[PDB]
This record gives sequence, structure tokens and C-alpha cells, in this order.
Amino acid sequence: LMSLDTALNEMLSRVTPLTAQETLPLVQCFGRILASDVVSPLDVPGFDNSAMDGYAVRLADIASGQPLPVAGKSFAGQPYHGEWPAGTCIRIMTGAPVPEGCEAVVMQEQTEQMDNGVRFTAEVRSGQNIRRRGEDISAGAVVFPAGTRLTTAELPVIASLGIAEVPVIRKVRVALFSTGDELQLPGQPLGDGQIYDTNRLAVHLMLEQLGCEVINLGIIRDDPHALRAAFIEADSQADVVISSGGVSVGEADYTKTILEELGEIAFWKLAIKPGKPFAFGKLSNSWFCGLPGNPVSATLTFYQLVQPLLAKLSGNTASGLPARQRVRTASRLKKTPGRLDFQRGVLQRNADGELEVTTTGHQGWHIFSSFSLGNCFIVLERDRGNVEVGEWVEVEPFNALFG
Amino acid sequence: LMSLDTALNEMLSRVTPLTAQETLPLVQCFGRILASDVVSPLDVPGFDNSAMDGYAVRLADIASGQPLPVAGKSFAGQPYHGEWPAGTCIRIMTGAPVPEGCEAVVMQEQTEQMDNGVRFTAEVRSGQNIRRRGEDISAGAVVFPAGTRLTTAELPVIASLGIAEVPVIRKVRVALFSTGDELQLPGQPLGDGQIYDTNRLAVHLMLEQLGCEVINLGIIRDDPHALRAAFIEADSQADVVISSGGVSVGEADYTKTILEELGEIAFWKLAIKPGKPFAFGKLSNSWFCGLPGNPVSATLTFYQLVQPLLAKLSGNTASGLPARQRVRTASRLKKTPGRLDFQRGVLQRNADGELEVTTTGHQGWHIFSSFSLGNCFIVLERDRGNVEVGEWVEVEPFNALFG
Repeated sequence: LMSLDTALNEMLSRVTPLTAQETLPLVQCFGRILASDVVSPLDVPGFDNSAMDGYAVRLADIASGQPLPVAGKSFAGQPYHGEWPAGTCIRIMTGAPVPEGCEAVVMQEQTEQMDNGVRFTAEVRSGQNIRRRGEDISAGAVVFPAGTRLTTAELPVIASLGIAEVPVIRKVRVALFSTGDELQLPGQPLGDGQIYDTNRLAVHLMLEQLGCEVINLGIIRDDPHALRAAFIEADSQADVVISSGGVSVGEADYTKTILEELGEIAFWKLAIKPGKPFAFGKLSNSWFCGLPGNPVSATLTFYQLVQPLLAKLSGNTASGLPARQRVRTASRLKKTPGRLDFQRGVLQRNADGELEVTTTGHQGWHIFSSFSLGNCFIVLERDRGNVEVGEWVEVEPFNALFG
Repeated sequence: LMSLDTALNEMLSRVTPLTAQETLPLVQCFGRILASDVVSPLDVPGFDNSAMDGYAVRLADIASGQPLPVAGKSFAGQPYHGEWPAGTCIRIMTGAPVPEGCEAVVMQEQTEQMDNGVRFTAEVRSGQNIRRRGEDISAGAVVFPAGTRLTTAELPVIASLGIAEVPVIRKVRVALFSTGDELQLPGQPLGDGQIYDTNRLAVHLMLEQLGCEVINLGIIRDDPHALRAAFIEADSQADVVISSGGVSVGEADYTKTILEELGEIAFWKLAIKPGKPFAFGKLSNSWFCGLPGNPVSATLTFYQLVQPLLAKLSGNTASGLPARQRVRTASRLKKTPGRLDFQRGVLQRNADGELEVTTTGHQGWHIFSSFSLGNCFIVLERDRGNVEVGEWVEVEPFNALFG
């Protein structure tokens, strides 16, 4: 019934980003969200300097149309600090500080040289090949705004301005547990109708990879007291508590009564596939997400719903999900109207060098192998029925959470 | 003069992957390369179970054509072991062990309630909706091959089989340093012709994200003895040693003679841009890579050369670099034949929903911002000259190192 779009915007609208902060040395900042703007302490470049290697000149002497002899020279960090006789020109090398009153720079290949003067060529427009102090970054200006996810793209710039540490928002804290007498820990023996817990592992690797501090409270026993206890501990030290399975997502039962007792939880029926149910709301001091038991529904719900909510909590201003792109199917896809279907497929180059998707295989939720064989989702529009080789289709490549 | 493909091959062909290994639990394996085939020790599923919420039935009862009182139930972890006499059925939920004698399973929508049992409106085919023990993964099979980098995609399936630990190849150990009296640490004051070291930071951040154990020796002072000792130490506990700036990449000076004294170091001139010079060879017990001084060049060289070298060394069998795709330019590209040019550009969707690249701006190596403003490389073909709006062009999206 309810649409992904609707639920996303209902979730994100209620959430307020964190703002607690700490200050760390740059080498510890990868993935972290700058808490305040970074402002440039210095000019960059720090003085007007030469774009090309060649000759520094006064627009005056260029109308002499007569060789100009080299009075002197200015290199890397050995400026020309002297008299500039009229009718002459300076040899200059890139990164080198222009000389006092220089009006332009000419690449030497645009000026045939000589053994007694420098003969120029194509008119020398003013300012040409001069990089003006603060042209790249002007001191006092805003290099990188608050809310930016720091990376190799940004951290090295910050180091270049001489800054050793920046303020970042604290890592989001998420608490995590599963429940059900059916669940068994790995290495323990599979009882009667029992299965090994996988969703909690799955939710844990993703949280850790998205940068959160995880608090894994393990498998809670099937008891209303064990369970209340677990929520009280989860809520007291996370911004977010996640049930990777077993807690209710709609079906009437005792977990559903503990959840209704401990906060405002809505139970949504999303029009997605795989999946459907998903639980969400406020507890006392945290937000609650509850996932379906199905490994495929869980993984998927977490990735399209929780992932973006953690993004926002983190202070991050960019939406933290990859962009989609339009690509040709190379496989007949089965898709039934009514539902936004996140199938998995494989994005690869054809002979022509253009991009095409193939289905992974069966898209049923009774397996996990689609996540490995795949490398993206084929996001079939809600109303679309079947698709034939060659139709167009939106594709959303997986991120680092899946390889 | 030398080509990227060439050098890359020349590097990869010399390198042997590590095989030393260590055993960790799954929750610590994200990013790790699997050391030995994971072999499934059970069938999956572990027992015939229901694909649906519904009832277990038999074809003979179904055929009578009258309601079947529910003799009992089979849940998630409560497998029904009751009597199940003729003319009855067993309410059964998804994933529940089908009962003994069960010939089929119909879902809700094919079921209409009755006061004297349950009616079955739709046809019941033999075998239907019973996931059969072992149809997904069979015991003794190989689920994931050695060499497979573990991810969210695989680590849960591994837990699904009840394994708590796997052997993985030890992280590759890399040693990092720079040298030169003009290098200043961040926060310290800028001397006369000095600069803030930034390559080293950059390389440390990328290495850490690639999952390497980094050993960061800091700035080595310009002295033949301190530099030698720094090499001898890095070589004695790293598989790879990397100069992020300051050691010769060709140019004549004391760094070069040290290199030449301590290992077999080739000094390439690559036909790429930005950059050219790169340094590579074996020291006594480790590979050594030396990057150019310039920030844009060492980054680009690290990423296109050292990254793949680290991938192979790691044990990983997928070539660890993104794929390229063919895309149209919305920007005129300045390009000179002679050199494979890795420019920086912006991949975005246009109004028709098609992907296209713009330039980020100046492709000059005097600034680093193109890495920030960008989101890919426009890998311009070596012989190509300039490119006009509308031409096809190859693009290689930035990976997680740049966001």
C-alpha cells in the first residue's frame, strides 16, 4: 500500500541530525562529517606567479615589435628581485613569482628566440598566464562546508592549508539485536526447526561499514522480560536501535505489545519487492527500525530505508545512496504491477562498449546469492509489468557494502 | 614513452600473492580475501519447508472436496509432531518444517474458511510450494572459492551454513614515508621555501581504505644514513614500501644512489597525464613504489598503478579497479596526442535521462580540487587530440577512495 517515497520522506522529515562533535587528526577522518566549515588560513597561491614557462613582459615593449633581450630570471622559489630595464623581458618558469609590474607571460613556443633578443608573435593579451594570489583559495573563504563527508578528495587539501585537525560529528551509535527460539549461534548445533542467525551479522557489517558505532546485544531470548530489558539497554546508549529479526513488524504477538508499550511505532506495509512490512518510530531516546525476518527483505529494507536515515542522522548533507542510470536490459525480466521491484542484476559492457543489464537469475527471496552474483539493482517502476530484451530500465549500482 | 597497460602488466607479472593466512570470525572479515574455499557442511535448506503462509495438505483429502479441520500447526521453531489423521490439514507458516506425509502446500488466497474446517478453492499440484531440502546448496559443495573478497553479500551466507570463522589471507603490510627538508608537518609554521606534506597523508588514507596495514614512518630528514635506515626497516616488515615524495623518480641525487644500492629499481617514464615518472622494483624482501612529488600525479599514479598492485598481492582474484563506460561529452576537451590523459570530469544525468560528462575545469596539476569536484576520470585515448561536444568518450567513475 504505502510507497517507498512516502515512507522515506516520512522518516527523514522526523529526524534531526546529530551535532555533538569531536576533533580529530586528518588521518582519522575518512568518512567523517565535518561539523563546521573549514576556512582557509592562507592565500593559495600565495602570490601572483607564472602559468607557463617562457617570458615575463610589459605590454609597452611588445609594440616595439623588436627583440626584447633577457634582463634577468625568476624560477620556482628564486624570484627576480631587481631593476627591470625598459625594452627587456624576463625568462620565467611555471610556479615562479612574476616580477614587479609584469603585465603578461608568453609561452616560449609562441615566441621564436634569437642570440640577441626575444622576438614575439601572437598578440599578448593582458594578464595572460598569470595566476593571481588567492585565485584558487582566498584566505578567509570557505573551502569545505559543514556537512561534507571527508575523503581523499578533501583531507589532502585541508592538510595543504596547514590544518592538523578538524571538528567532525560524532559517529552515530546504533544498537542491534535479533530474537527467536529458532535462532542459533554459529558453531552451536542446529536443533529441530532451527536456523543460524544471518540478518544480525548482515546488519552489523553494514553499520560498521557505514561508519557507525555498533552495539550488538546478540540474540535475545523469547521472553517479554528478556525483551524489555534489551530495549531499555539499547535505547539508553544508541541514537538508533535496530531489530534484525524476530520483533514484530505487524503480526499480533507479545513483542508487538512491548514495542507499543515503549514508544510510538508505526507498522508500514511498503509497496516494494522483495519485502513489504517494516516497523519504525520513536522510543524514549532513540529511533527504532524493525526489519522483516526474511534475509532478502531485511537486507533490502535496511539498504533503502535505514541507510538513508543514518546518513541524515550523521550530519551528512549529500544523500547517501548511489545515483541511478538508464540502461538497456539484455534479459526478459518478470515483474508484476502493483509493486516497486528491486531486482538484482549484473551491469556489464557489451561489444559496443555501452552498458547493459542481465538478470542475476531467479529473483525469489528464498535465496541470498543474488547479492553476490549481482552488482546492482534493476529498479522496476511500480506500475510496470514484464520487460523484454532491449527495453530501457533504471539501474542502481551497489555500493561498497556489497563489493 | 612507456604505456600504462605495459607498465601495469610488467608490475603485475612479477608479483606473487600472499598466502600467509589467519583465522577470524565473520564479523571482522569485511573486505578480507578468503584463503581457502568455503565448503558447505549441510544442505540448504536443511529440511523440506513451506514456501508460504497456508496449510499443509494431501491430494487425497483435497480431492474429497470438503473442509479439512486443522489438526495442528507448524511454526518457525515449532515443528508439528502430532497425529494428523485423514481428512485434516496442518496450518503452516513460511519456513516451517513441512509435516511428515505432507504432499503439498496451498497459500491463503486459495483457501476459504469454513465452520467445519477449511475449503480449498484452487487446484493443488503435486509437490507445490514445498521448498525441498537441498535445492539451493548441497552438502560438500563449494559455496565461495578461495580468492573471494568477503562482503555483505557472502558473509551472511557463510553464517547461514553455521560457520563462525574462516581463514583469510593476512592484510598486506605497506610502509610509507617521505623525505626532504622543505616538508613541514601540519600545524608547524611554514619556513621559507617550504610546503605542507600532503601526498603522505593521501596515500595513508587510501591504503587504509584498501584494507592494508599501514606503517607510516613520517618525514625522513635529508641524510643518506637516516634514509637508508628507513628503507632497511620498511623493507624488513612490509611487503610493499612506498615513497610518497622526495625519493628520486629519475632525477640524479643521493636518494637515487641509495635506491640503486638497496634494490633493483627501474625508473619509468609513462605516457600518461598528469605525470610521467614513476619508480618500481624489488628491494631485498618487498616491492617498492616511488611516486612523483606533485599531488595530482602521485594520486593518479597511486590509484592506477599501486592500487591494482595491492589488489593482486592481497590474494584477491577480481581486478580491483572500477570498470569504464562509454559516454557523451557535454564539454569540449583539450587534449594533446602523445599521452593517455586521465582528466577529471563530472558524470551526471541530463533531461533525457542519459549519462554525460562535463569537465571539472582546469586539468592542470597545480590544484587538487578537481578530485573533489569530480566524480570520474575521462580516460582520453593516447593518440586522440581534442574532443568536441557530442563525441563518445570513455569514463571511469571514482571509487570509494574519493567518495
